[PDB]
Amino acid sequence: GPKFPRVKNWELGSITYDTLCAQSQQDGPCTPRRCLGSLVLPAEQLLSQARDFINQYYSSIKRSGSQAHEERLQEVEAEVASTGTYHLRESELVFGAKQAWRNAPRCVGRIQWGKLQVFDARDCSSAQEMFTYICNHIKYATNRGNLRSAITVFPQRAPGRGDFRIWNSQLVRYAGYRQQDGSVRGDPANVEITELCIQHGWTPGNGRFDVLPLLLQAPDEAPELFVLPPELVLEVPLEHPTLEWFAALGLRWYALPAVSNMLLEIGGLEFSAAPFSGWYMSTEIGTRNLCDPHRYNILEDVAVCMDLDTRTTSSLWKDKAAVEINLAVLHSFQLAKVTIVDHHAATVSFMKHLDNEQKARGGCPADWAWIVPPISGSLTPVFHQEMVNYILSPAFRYQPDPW
Amino acid sequence: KFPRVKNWELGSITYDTLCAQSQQDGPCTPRRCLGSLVLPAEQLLSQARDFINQYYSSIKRSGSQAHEERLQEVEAEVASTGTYHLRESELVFGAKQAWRNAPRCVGRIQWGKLQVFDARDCSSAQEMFTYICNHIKYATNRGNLRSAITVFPQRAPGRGDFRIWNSQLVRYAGYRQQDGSVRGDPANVEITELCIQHGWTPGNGRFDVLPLLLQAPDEAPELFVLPPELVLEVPLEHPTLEWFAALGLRWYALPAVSNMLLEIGGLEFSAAPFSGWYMSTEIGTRNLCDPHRYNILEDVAVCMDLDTRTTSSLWKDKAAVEINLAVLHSFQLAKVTIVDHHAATVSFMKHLDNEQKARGGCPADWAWIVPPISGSLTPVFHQEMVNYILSPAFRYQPDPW
Ligand code: HEM
Ligand code: HEM
Ligand SMILES: Cc1cc(N)nc(C[C@@H]2CNC[C@@H]2NCCNCCc2cccc(F)c2)c1
Ligand SMILES: Cc1cc(N)nc(C[C@@H]2CNC[C@@H]2NCCNCCc2cccc(F)c2)c1
Ligand SMILES: C[C@H](O)[C@H](O)[C@H]1CNc2nc(N)[nH]c(=O)c2N1
Ligand SMILES: C[C@H](O)[C@H](O)[C@H]1CNc2nc(N)[nH]c(=O)c2N1
Ligand SMILES: [Zn+2]
Repeated sequence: GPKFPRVKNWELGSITYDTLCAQSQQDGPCTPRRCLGSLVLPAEQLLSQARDFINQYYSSIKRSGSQAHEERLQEVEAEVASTGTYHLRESELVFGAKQAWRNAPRCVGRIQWGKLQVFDARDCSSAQEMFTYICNHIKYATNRGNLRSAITVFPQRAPGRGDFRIWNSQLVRYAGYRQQDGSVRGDPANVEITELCIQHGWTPGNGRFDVLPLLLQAPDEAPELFVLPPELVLEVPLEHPTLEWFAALGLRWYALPAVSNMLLEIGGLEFSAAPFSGWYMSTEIGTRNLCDPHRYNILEDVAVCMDLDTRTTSSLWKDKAAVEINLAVLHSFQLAKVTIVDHHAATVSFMKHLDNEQKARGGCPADWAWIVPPISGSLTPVFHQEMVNYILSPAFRYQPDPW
Repeated sequence: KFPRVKNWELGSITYDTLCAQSQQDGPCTPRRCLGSLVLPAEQLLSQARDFINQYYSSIKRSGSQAHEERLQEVEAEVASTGTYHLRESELVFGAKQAWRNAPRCVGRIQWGKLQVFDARDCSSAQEMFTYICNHIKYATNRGNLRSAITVFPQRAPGRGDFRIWNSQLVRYAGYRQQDGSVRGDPANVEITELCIQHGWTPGNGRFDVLPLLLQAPDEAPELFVLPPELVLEVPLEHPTLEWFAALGLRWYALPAVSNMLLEIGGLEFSAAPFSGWYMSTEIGTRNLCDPHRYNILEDVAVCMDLDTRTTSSLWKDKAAVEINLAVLHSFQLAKVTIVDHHAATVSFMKHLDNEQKARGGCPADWAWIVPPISGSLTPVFHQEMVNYILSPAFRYQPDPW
């Protein structure tokens, strides 16, 4: 075989070689001495990143080496020469946004990558206007439960000028209220953002599922607080298909997963606000959000209702309750006619995507620890699939909280 | 320099300083991570010196007379012969350290408790067999399982290796059928076929224990049947599901890995089988539910009368849990040592804390440490891990055929 990583599927016995990794222009955290694959967090410069991106764009429309390609390159360097930055054409932004999704190693939903609605909000000049754009995104994306993948792109970062930022990590989040006894009512993931919303004058609720308002920041201004109109935020009360008491627990989740604190980098340009959204894989809600010990932590409650023996690990009470909670999430979203995908169907699709990308680009960057679902890992085909992880650009990158 | 390591459930942070002790590169580079992939005198002398330094350090006698004179002996033997030999107590220390150092093992809380049988005076396949039988008897201990390793003679420059051809001491046959399907364990079709070719008369069951193919240097391997009385097995039944027992399922008590190489101070032990006890997910999830193994999920789901037509009924998940529960209940009933994945991962977290204090870190392979079901329900899911190769070490080796 070739001087490229060999990649094996242990269920099927099939082999591929990843040649796409040669295109990686950015170092990850691993070295020959030690693997750090499981850690959650990681003039001339701009111009070479820009050239690379324009080359990618022209290769994607099959015009590599043409005068249009050469003219665009010249236009970009003259823009940078005199202004220090450059700007993307509308179709370049569209291509770049889809490519950043395609390149995201942690996303199992990439079979959908070519179907992304790209809203261009590069004309936005105020917090109020960000709010309008965001409500529009939410309405389009939710589409009354027939969810449509989308991204809204606000103005890029500029030399010595402040950033557009959405302070919330998602467009929809539940409040976390720190109680006097030290415990938390609502989502403990969101204690800090809830605390900041109150400081900026939000009148807080007192429930387990209170939708947070948005803190939105335009360049060089304090952030401004905006409450989402409730009719815009689609939620799904959770019930179980056979266990009738489950509805009585008053659990719920929102329909729209919309990540809003990631930086979108395209050709050296940095879009510090570019919230994007798809639809849920059910285990995100049923396993992580509801059962993580540092989240809603409902496993014991549900096991008590199912009358399990919670005093001993070998009864597998945690496993049994987790399964029924995950089943409840699927059933309820299906009943409410809100788009959702189970972990079996999602991982099958990702395997198909792997085959697609092998043919199209000669590999696919994938982070095995994130792609493998948090329940039933080896019951899904991705557990048996070796994966190579590397950074490609355009990319979504985590960015530090602005506060 | 030193990697920051965070637990996302508790918010606690440590720094791994142990990784600086690594002398051997893994498969990753800054360009790409390959963490999910499954697979002369001076050089030997420095590995040997280092191991001896490790040894005298462990008994708190660094720089003592015994330490200086032992370094002399090693040097003299290598200068003269190009190799050397370990003393029994050194071998015992090195075997425990290789277990301690093994990144894919969730059972390492037990690392200091290991019975070491010195079999380096073995000169024939027949002798290998007696040693293996004794190991099995000792480790099994009527179901009260005890960790053990038996170390056969080291590799030598001149000649072929002592090798056990079987990947474990106890495996079930896999019989390829006219229709290309497999009866028994599909993971074992090749070794089954080798046994038949070396004169084994095969059974035709789903759980026929394989004979051993044992190899002394530069000889054809030899076939030995394990006396059935030595091989402890557990019939599988379910606490509430009566029909489960009638699936006729069983597994053997003793997990005993026999194809790995044990490397201690530059010396290589190509046959050095080791055994502990099972974590129940290995049997319940991987061996019985992998599609390329016994693949029983669908049969069981139908017995449970689940809706098999659609993934979103979570029929696979439901069936998998009940199979795992059956494994645990049946081992507990038969009074055979077993540990569930919640208990094992909780003890592994304790091991991590013990090692931080003892050594400043612990090499761990997240993809192998997190169990194949209910991953995020265990504490190890939320624990970042640093992977690297320390020596003494267990390592994979090519099949001898
Ligand atoms: C179409 C339906 C989609 C599904 C089912 C899906 C699925 C997932 C899942 C399960 C994760 C892991 C999330 C976690 O545990 O935190 C993830 C992460 C991610 N997804 Fe997708 N996704 C979808 C759409 C999208 C879209 C439209 C984008 C961007 C255009 C996207 C980009 C990403 C990125 C950048 C991550 C990593 C986020 C992080 O590091 O926190 N996904 N996705
Ligand atoms: C005492 C009870 C033990 C438990 C519960 C345990 C648990 C486990 C588990 C679950 C794995 C992953 C297995 C797989 O999926 O193939 C593993 C791997 C491993 N264990 Fe332990 N183990 C135990 C004893 C031992 C002992 C005594 C040794 C050596 C002296 C050992 C050395 C290893 C090694 C080298 C691996 C990686 C094997 C490979 O690469 O295939 N273990 N162990
Ligand atoms: C510290 C840090 C780093 C990082 N990369 N990330 C985070 C957000 C964490 C990751 N894990 C839980 C939480 N993120 C939860 C929100 N993720 C939904 C992803 C999703 C699903 C479907 C469609 C979409 F468009 C997006 C934190
Ligand atoms: C190709 C390859 C490489 C490698 N390093 N390894 C393998 C054996 C595979 C790994 N995964 C399934 C199968 N190994 C069989 C399971 N091994 C039992 C581990 C164990 C458990 C409890 C106590 C013990 F002492 C030992 C294959
Ligand atoms: C420590 C570990 O890397 C961390 O808990 C990861 C594991 N895999 C994950 N996978 C997904 N999809 N989402 C996550 O938040 C995590 N958390
Ligand atoms: C491709 C992937 O690395 C492979 O399926 C691994 C995943 N994790 C594992 N974990 C354990 N404990 N045992 C295994 O055999 C595997 N297989
Ligand atoms: Zn790595």
